[PDB]
Amino acid sequence: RANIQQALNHITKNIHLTQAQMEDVMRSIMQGEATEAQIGALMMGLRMKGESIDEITAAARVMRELAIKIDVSDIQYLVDIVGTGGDNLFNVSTASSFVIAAAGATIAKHGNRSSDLLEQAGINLDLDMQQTERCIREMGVGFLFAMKYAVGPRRELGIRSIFNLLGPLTNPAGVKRFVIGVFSDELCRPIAEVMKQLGAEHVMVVHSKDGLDEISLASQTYIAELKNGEVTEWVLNPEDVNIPSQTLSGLIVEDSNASLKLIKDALGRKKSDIGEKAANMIALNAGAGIYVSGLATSYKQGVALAHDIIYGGQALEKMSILSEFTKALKE
Amino acid sequence: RANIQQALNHITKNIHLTQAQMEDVMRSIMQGEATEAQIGALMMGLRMKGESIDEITAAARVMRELAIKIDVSDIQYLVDIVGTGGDNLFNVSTASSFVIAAAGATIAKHGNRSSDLLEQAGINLDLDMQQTERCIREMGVGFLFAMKYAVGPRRELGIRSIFNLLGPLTNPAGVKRFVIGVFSDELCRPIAEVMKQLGAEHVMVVHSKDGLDEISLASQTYIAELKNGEVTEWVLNPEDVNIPSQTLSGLIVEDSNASLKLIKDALGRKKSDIGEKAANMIALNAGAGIYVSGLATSYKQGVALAHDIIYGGQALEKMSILSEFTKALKE
Ligand SMILES: Nc1ccccc1C(=O)O
Ligand SMILES: Nc1ccccc1C(=O)O
Repeated sequence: RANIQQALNHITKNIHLTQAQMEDVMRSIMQGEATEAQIGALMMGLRMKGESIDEITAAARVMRELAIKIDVSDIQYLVDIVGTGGDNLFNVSTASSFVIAAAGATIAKHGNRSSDLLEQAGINLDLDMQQTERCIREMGVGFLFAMKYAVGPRRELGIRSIFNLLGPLTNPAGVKRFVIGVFSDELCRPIAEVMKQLGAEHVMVVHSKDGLDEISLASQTYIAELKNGEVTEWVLNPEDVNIPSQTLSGLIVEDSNASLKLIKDALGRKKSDIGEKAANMIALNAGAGIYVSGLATSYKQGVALAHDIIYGGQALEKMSILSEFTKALKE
Repeated sequence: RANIQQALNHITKNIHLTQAQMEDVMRSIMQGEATEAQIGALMMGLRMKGESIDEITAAARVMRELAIKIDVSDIQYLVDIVGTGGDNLFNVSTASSFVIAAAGATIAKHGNRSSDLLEQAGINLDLDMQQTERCIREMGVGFLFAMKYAVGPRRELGIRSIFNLLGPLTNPAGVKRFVIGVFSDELCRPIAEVMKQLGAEHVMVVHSKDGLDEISLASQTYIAELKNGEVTEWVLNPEDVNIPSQTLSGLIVEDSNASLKLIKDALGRKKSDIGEKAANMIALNAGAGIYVSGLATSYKQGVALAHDIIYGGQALEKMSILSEFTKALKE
């Protein structure tokens, strides 16, 4: 109790916690030793101070230990595409996952139980870890879904918090290459530095000017990139990779069925006008994944390859093939 | 729920709540409609943003409505001496209360259930509102003790918060003249402005450089003063009123009995060296009360009168007389 109260005191004085201190705190929360009021206070306080690199890294190490894991790190072109949650677009990252797989890379996608969409798409998620790893290894795409004590405070507060940050940072499959979306420009560099410390090889950390935790079709996107042990920052426009920047109109959906309908349009051979808009936003994001997986040697090249897959229809077939596979696994 | 989540969102963007918004929030908390996590978040977030004048005033109005009240505002030289809690000194304000009464002013002291000390001093606090008002009216001194839903979150977080600020601001007896201690220099002016808006006549809001929510014997004290409808800020040294500034050594106590022992020394005719130190700190604080009550026309004059009472022993007799009275009331 004293440790948490002490942590809260420092935070009000804008004093960052040490790795040691954050580790103890996150352990307590995970072990159920922190009160709901204390969890709410920690989330709010850390968010307003700004979570430091050490705070986030220490929290991530604690959560990773307490996760059921697999290890598919032997696979070449292994990548995860994952966001904190931003500021109701269709499921771009899930759509991108199939493009990435169809391109010849492998995605082990860490998700938050998207889940409804896959189910709508005839993809059985009632799968254990062993069955998920089979999807990853044999189909080039699997979906990883899962602490307990944070779920209530998170829904009640409704804010973006360190627990959002920790989602991307706790892939349980041994993935080392990532496209990570975050909910502010100032979190891009820090999260890249965290991923470095957790052993990552290549990551793009992104946040668009229009407030998305992904690369936007409508605005510029701020990038922090970890590559070859170093972190750089740069800015992206769709035009930089021969894609026109368009408004997000028609890309906001009401429910899971509308999202799947738009995605199948966007990934199919005969695209509508809004389908072509969706296809282009997917190309920008799937492109980042193809690039950081190592399969393409630049972002531009990755986007090109993505574009080829999206307009050729192969990603839509990868969807269908995964559906048949999962249904086969369940029998 | 949405209102609280919206409030929390604004607070993370350092956007102050409106009076209307804070009123709804505080109502929900008071009505039990806010979750513990949400209360913890609100306390932390408001503290780190800085509670605004409107936020504090609106919160105070809501709490005042939900209080059992009396009205002793007809009494001349009516004052309350009260603090937020600061950064373990003996009970200076309780000691000061008896000096203030013995000087001919009347104190209706809002306290937080100090309580143990009075009980140790043979003062029966098992009194209803009617019996307390009798103490105030007939003895010149009574002690007012009491929401439910904040007590847990407050103890768990351990931080100073808006609920500390609200204690001084919710006297239930109709008092209009105050010495209020706060836990930082930057809260002095704001709280004075709040008290103005709540209808106060004369208040000194104080915080010492050494971190006390009272006037220190050891350091300078920052003052924000509401007088004649206007707020001014000034700084105080003990020397300004012919009292030597001494360290707080010997004034920190371990328990209630040690506090009462020191107080009776400090208020008695034959004082020890530490008793004289305590007497002087009480003179500085009781002096402020005599001044803002209207009984003295300046702070310096108030301190002089306080000093006379403290060294003459009359405050110690006021203690004994209140003790006999309360014991008589209970029979
Ligand atoms: N944003 C996430 C991404 C992946 C897994 C969990 C989360 C989460 O918010 O809890
Ligand atoms: N500081 C106070 C002063 C008077 C009454 C209550 C309080 C309180 O903190 O709740």
